[PDB]
Amino acid sequence: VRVLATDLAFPEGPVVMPDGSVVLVEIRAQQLTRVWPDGRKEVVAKVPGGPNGAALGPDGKMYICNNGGFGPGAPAPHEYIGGSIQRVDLQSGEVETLFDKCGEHPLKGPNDLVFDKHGGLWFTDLGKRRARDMDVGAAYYIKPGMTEITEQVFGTLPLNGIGLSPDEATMYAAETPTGRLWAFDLSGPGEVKPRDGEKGKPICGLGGYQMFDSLAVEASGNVCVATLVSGCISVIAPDGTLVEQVPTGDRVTTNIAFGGPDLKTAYITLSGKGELIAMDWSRPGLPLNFLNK
Ligand SMILES: [Ca+2]
Ligand code: NA
Repeated sequence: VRVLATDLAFPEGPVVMPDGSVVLVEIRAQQLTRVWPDGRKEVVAKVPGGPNGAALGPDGKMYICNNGGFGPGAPAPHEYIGGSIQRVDLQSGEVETLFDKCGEHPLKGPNDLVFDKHGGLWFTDLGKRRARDMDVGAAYYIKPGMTEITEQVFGTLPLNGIGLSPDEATMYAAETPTGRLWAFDLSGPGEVKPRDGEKGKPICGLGGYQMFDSLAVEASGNVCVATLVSGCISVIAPDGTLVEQVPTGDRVTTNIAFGGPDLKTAYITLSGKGELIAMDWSRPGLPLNFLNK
């Protein structure tokens, strides 16, 4: 295990660039940061609110889930500025807001996102916590071209990690408080399959007191989910079998991304310790669209 950076203000949304650098978000610092291979930290852009997850899109620009702000805890009314999907230019540092609502519903707490091979964009909504109530979770899909958002999953508990199977016929969403990974068969890109209260299958539910954060998929189809409280990566097979749990040393392990040679290096955000770490992985990661393939 290598420590690539420290003193990160709740790092998240690691994107491992081909040049070896990592572009990630710092939710508390409200910025998009680039960790060079030597370790130098450079601020790509300030992203007010709560930049929560990142993914490289077809235009070489960085797409961002902005949760609107944390307090992490429930934000006060005046530090929450509304959720959104944003785009940051890695050359100019310019920030564009693409979407601040689905239909007429303001986006609440966009969390993480993944592109399909057609440029469609899945993202999760964790929702916001308030004083005496909380939003429900959801999963949305932005149609190819970044044209319009559709609400594909709604009414679960807060959703966090999201990914696609290698063949992209299954979408996975992690439900944070329950430690459950949900699999959604797709009839086609961006459309949950007809037939499945619940709209999917809970293929794995961890026992005890464990919660899920973000995730990354392996070329094997295994889904690697950052696991809160127990502080590990839970590797879950497509059938729901818990294959292993890889300790990381931080109760608040939040995300994982694959890079390096053969995509066999796991870049992991230890958000309790404020660190970005690199960890040799036993198997290769699934190439992400527009980033790795
Ligand atoms: Ca997350
Ligand atoms: Na990830």
